[PDB]
Amino acid sequence: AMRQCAIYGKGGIGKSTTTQNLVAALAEMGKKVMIVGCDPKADSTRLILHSKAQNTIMEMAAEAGTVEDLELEDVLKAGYGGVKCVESGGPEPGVGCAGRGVITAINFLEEEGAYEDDLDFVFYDVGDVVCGGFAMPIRENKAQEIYIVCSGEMMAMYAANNISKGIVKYANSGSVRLGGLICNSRNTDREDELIIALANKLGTQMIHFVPRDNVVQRAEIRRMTVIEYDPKAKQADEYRALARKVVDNKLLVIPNPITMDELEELLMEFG
Ligand SMILES: Nc1ncnc2c1ncn2[C@@H]1O[C@H](COP(=O)(O)OP(=O)(O)OP(=O)(O)O)[C@@H](O)[C@H]1O
Ligand SMILES: [Mg+2]
Repeated sequence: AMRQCAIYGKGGIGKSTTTQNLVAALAEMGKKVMIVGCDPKADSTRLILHSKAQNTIMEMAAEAGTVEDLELEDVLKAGYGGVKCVESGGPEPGVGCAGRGVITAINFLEEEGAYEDDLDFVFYDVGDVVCGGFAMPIRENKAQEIYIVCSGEMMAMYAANNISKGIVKYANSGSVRLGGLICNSRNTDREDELIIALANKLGTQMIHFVPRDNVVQRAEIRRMTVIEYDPKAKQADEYRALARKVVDNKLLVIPNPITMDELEELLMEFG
């Protein structure tokens, strides 16, 4: 049955490249997936759809000026490995905040019957907060699992710890949990020991260390994932091991965050 996962983490650390490459690896082995992009600039489905950008629900509900008058085939397009793609977007030419844009997007999907019988995973590519609008990708009938993409810097780790605070302070005792820390590389073999040390302190795991490799940039100027553009690359096998690890994961925790006194100690021990 449908496991609903959501990717959180800091700005610019690699959530949409890790999400799309993980999903491509999942589709390659047989899993049936839907990516729902929860970012104002539609860029969560480009490497799967080979699109310039996908046409958002919030640019087909203000364009068509609807209330309840829009079709699912106009926002759910299939791409590589048969992955289904939805793009929420913001009121990006309009006015306001995103957040709520995700709410009037997975409610649309629910109403239009997008969550079908043979779907294995639904990945939401959200942002930096498990609060309100951006947390209804985590509500009662929604995502059970959260994976935080982070790295060796102070601000990526601080973001992981604060997202983790938002997960313990998820509304009422339903069941939104932390599945692990995906470390997206930036240094060498001391950075992985830093993320493992934070993870053990939060009560999770570093479910995979993703290397920094230029094939990623080569694949995406060509609008693809590394699994599609270059299946035999060592990096492709990195997202397939992350994909295997997420598929077998049974360590959904209710995290135990550290104080800023403690994160500074960990960071001081390293850089
Ligand atoms: N493993 C990697 N190897 C090489 N480059 C990478 C890797 N992971 C991410 N990148 C690159 O670093 C950048 C970060 O990726 P991306 O923009 O998808 O992160 P993001 O957190 O989703 O961004 P945002 O905060 O805007 O939502 C991109 O330019 C991407 O190509
Ligand atoms: Mg992104």
